[PDB]
Amino acid sequence: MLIAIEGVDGAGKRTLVEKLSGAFRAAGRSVATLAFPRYGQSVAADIAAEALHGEHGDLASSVYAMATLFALDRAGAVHTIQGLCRGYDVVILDRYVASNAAYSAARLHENAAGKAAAWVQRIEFARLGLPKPDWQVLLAVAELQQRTGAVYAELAAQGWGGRWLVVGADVDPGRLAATLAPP
Ligand SMILES: CCCc1cc2[nH]c(=O)ccc2c(C)n1
Repeated sequence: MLIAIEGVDGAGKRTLVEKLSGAFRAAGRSVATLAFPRYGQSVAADIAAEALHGEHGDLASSVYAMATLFALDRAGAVHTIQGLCRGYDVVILDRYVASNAAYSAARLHENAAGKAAAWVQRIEFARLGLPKPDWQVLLAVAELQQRTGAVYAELAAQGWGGRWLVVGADVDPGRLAATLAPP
């Protein structure tokens, strides 16, 4: 069971990941968690973030270049993710492929139906073979942040990459857990 937690609010997602983990473990399930990008473990992620902040020449002049680097990080985790799914009942990912679609589309001033999102879907899911999540959970509601939120919500509405669930900060974790993996 592979669950991706998505959204624009990082502190909010983290708290959600942890409380969801606790709900599943209260039910007696084994849970592993993994956050993307894997800053500090993946040199591709690190380069991408550094570039975004002005390093590595003109790299951040291209939104695709940076999406590609985040995609390669995830590609380097395909094996780790499969191992986690064998070893554990529930694998929760704090941000995953939809994130790359939403942020990239937002930086390009595109929406969910545009070139960048479609490209992320082919590159990460078809070409690199990243496992499709069983659930993508959007934790809903800074011009960028807002644009990204909007792309996220369109992606959720279209069932991009699989089945979605949209929730607020008020969500009860045990209630969400029960919706996600009903006993
Ligand atoms: C930097 C260019 C657009 C972009 C792509 C991203 N992809 C991811 O997988 C995770 C985060 C992320 C962010 C913040 N921004």
